[PDB]
Amino acid sequence: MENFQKVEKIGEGTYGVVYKARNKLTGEVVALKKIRTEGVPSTAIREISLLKELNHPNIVKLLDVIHTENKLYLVFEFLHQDLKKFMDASALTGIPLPLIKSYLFQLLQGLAFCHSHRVLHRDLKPQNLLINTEGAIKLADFGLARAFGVPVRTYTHEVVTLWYRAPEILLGCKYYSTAVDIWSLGCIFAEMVTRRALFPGDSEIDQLFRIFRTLGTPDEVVWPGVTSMPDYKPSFPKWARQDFSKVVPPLDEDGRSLLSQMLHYDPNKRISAKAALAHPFFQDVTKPVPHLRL
Ligand SMILES: Nc1nc(N)nc(-c2ccccc2O)n1
Repeated sequence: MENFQKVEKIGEGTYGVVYKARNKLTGEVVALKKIRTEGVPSTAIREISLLKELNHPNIVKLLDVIHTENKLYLVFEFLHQDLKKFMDASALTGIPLPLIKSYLFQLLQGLAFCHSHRVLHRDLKPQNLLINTEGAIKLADFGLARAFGVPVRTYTHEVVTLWYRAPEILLGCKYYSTAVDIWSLGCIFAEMVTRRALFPGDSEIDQLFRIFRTLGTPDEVVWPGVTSMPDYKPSFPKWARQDFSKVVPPLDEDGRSLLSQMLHYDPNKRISAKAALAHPFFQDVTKPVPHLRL
């Protein structure tokens, strides 16, 4: 659009490509997400438009929902770096625990906020978590899955990230809950700590089995109703559960306890964002300044 002097493409998401752009007139720098065709659901436009009203320090502000020329663009406030890039940049030394704690605490505040407003993310991953020089971290692209639905393949063909998908989704549950976001965040927490993805599945079944090999194959005792899930198969191998001390070393017991509650199989037992904020792990939380190289 001629309203911008486009700076560059900065990444690609499940629901569309993201660009950095500068308003030729206002000079404002923003993130522009181009949503990908038939007739563009009218239901979704109003739903996504309602997200412009969300205001929280830990949620990337949705400035505008542009529906012109029969195209859909989301205009977001711009942050300079995503968590995936920061984790890669911090891979040699690791992100200091106080910063990991600060980021997790903030992310839980953002999730607690969205969930209380009946907004789910459903596709949380390091790539859509953004950070700034002031130590803040924010979640972007909330409520897109509920509004549009869910693709399967990108026009550019990009290996969809299954690494952060909750088990109930992988087992074919049709009715997601806020618990799926807690699961994704738990996976991200683990990754910040170990500097390695927790469950790096290559396929949907490999993703599920990686979860099973670590947390044990779920059964009716730990997850009532699991054997009746749409894609559950009695033929699934039965793996014994591992110890978290082996999963996220050298995280302390407060952190392991919190992570274990975020990774409960049963969405109904999985800790809520609000309850997580009260966990002892956050007793000494602070807000450190990250070492950001832009
Ligand atoms: N890959 C990526 N990189 C930066 N620096 N920002 C974003 C971004 C994505 C959505 C909303 C706001 C944003 O800054 N996305």
